[PDB]
Amino acid sequence: ASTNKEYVCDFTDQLKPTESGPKVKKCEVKVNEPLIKVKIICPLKGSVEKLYDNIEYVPKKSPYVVLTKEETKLKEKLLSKLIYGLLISPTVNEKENNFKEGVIEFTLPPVVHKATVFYFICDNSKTEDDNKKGNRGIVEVYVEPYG
Amino acid sequence: QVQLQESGGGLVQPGGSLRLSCAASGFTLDRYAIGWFRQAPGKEREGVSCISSSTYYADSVKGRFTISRDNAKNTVYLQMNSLKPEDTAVYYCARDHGPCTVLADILYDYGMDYWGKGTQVTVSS
Repeated sequence: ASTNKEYVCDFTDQLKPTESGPKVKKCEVKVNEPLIKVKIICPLKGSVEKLYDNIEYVPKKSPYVVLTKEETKLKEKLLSKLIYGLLISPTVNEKENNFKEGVIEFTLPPVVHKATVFYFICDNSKTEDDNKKGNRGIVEVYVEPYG
Repeated sequence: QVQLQESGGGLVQPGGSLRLSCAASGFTLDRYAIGWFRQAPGKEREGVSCISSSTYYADSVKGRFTISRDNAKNTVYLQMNSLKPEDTAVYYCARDHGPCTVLADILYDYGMDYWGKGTQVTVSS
């Protein structure tokens, strides 16, 4: 009846401009049990001088909208119609639940009948500083049937 | 004044060849990944190939298409051999600040910018 477990993907450090960049940095969340909360942290423009000045988030309306595969296209889709009963609070620690505040959170429901995979991107690869390029952070959420 | 210009389209018979050109104007494209996409009329655009600053090939063109980059010519090429009628479509090129990114065997295109106007490819007997 209550959630006591959370998976956290936190890119706070991994997307900084690097000489090897841009690189893909991946965080996979595989869920196969009910009522798991998922929290994704991505750095904000201006959180450090330079370093994130051109960061972007995909989908811009995460977590309500996610990237997911439909045929041979990655499409932006409403999460609440991909997975019925998911809980998304409008705010997270009194701020908008949106990557413009640095954090998104949602809680998966008691039952999922079909394997469902979706993605979020925190993309720093347009930020350039001193010959270095930021990285592209990708979160893959892989929900297996449960309940 | 940044620009990407596709050319090389044409009309051939099955088994023929074309070479598509993606020419950069106003930046050097070897700091960017370059992706080739195609859209048959009425259908969804699909990834064909990508070269980063490895390489991506859609399963359907493996062994027939080759992507390459000429740093001096500020151009990325797509050599298309053994063309089939299924390859008919408008072909587009675009640039990505990030690496060629593939998720679930799909070329990720949300980072793609400065899409060229496109070049027509027709394979018919």
